[PDB]
Amino acid sequence: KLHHLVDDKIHARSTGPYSMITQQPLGGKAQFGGQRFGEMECWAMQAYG
Amino acid sequence: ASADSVRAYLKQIGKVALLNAEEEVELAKRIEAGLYATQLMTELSERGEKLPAAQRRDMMWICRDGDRAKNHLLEANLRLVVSLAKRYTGRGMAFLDLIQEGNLGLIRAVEKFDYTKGYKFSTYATWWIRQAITRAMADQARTIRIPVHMVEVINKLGRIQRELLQDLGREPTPEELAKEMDITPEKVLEIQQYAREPISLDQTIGDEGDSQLGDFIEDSEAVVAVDAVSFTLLQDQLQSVLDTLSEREAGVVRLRFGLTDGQPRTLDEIGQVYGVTRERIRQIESKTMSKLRHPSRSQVLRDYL
Repeated sequence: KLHHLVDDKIHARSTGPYSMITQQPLGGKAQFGGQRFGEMECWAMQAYG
Repeated sequence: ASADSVRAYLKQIGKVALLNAEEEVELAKRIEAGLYATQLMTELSERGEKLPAAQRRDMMWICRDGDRAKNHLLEANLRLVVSLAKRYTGRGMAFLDLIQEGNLGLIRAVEKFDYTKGYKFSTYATWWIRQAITRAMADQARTIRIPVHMVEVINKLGRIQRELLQDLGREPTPEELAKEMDITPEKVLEIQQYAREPISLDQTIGDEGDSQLGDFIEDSEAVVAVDAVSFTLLQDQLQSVLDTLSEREAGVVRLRFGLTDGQPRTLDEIGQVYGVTRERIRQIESKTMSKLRHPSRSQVLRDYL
C-alpha cells in the first residue's frame, strides 16, 4: 500500500485565503488555494475559442 | 570599469596635501578673520558706508580668502574622516553614506571650533565626526525608525547579552540581564522585541529561485465574500423586522442604534426630535427590545450573531 492516499490529495476551494502583494488565490493544500490555470491551459481555451 | 565609487572618491580625496598645527593655526586665523570681515561687511552694508575702494576691495579679498582656507582645511581632513569612518562598516548603513555623514560632522566640528585652546584639529574633530556617524547610523539605518535613546539602550543590551553569553557560556536569562543593566525584565524583553529586523518579502523560500514568501501570506483582512453578503442579508432582514414595529417604535430603534445615518442618537436627542421626555424614550426602548426578544422576530436574526 503506497503512501499516495486519496485523503492526502483531494482538494477543493470556493473562496478562501488570498495572497498579499498580488491578489490571487493562495497555493497548496496546506492553505486552500486553487489550481494554477497556467499558460498552456490558456492556449487550450484560446484554441477552442 | 572603475565602477567602485569608493575608489572614485578615495583617489579624489588623496590629492590635497596634509597639514600641520602650524598651518592649522594660520588657516584658523584666516577663517576667523574672514568670518569677522563678512559680519562687518553685512553690518556696514545696512544703513552704512560708502566704503573706500582699497579698503572695500581687500576686505572682500579677506571674505573670500576665509572661505578658501575653510575649504582647504576640509579637503585636508577628508582623509581623517575616512580613517574614522572605516570602523563603522559591515553593518547598517553603507560606507559612502557614512563618509558623507562624517563629512557633515566635520563641517560642524570646524564650524563650532576654537584654536586659542592650542590643540591640533583632529583631537577635537574626531569627537564630532564619531558623533555624527553614530547619529546617522542610529537614525537612518533601521527601516522602522527607532530613536537614539532607545538605540543606545538597545546597543547596551546587545553588548551585555553578548558579553554575558560568552562569560556564562550559556545565553543570559531576562532576569540576569535585567539585574545587570538595573532595568526590569519586561523592559529587557521589549528591547529584544525591538531589535527584530524586518525580514524581506523577497526571499527564495524554495531552493530554486521561484518561491517567494510574499506568495504564501494569507491577508487576514480581506473580504470574506460570504461575510459581506451575509451582512447585506442581515441589513435586509433587520429592516423588515423593524418595519414590523410601530412608527414610534421603529423610529426610536433606528435613531437609538444609528441605522439611518451611522450617527448613534442618544435618549435626549430622540426625546427632543419627538418632543417628549427621555424617560418616555427609555420606556419605549425597553418595550421595543422586549418585543423583539420574542422568538417570532428574534430567531430570524439569531444566526447572524
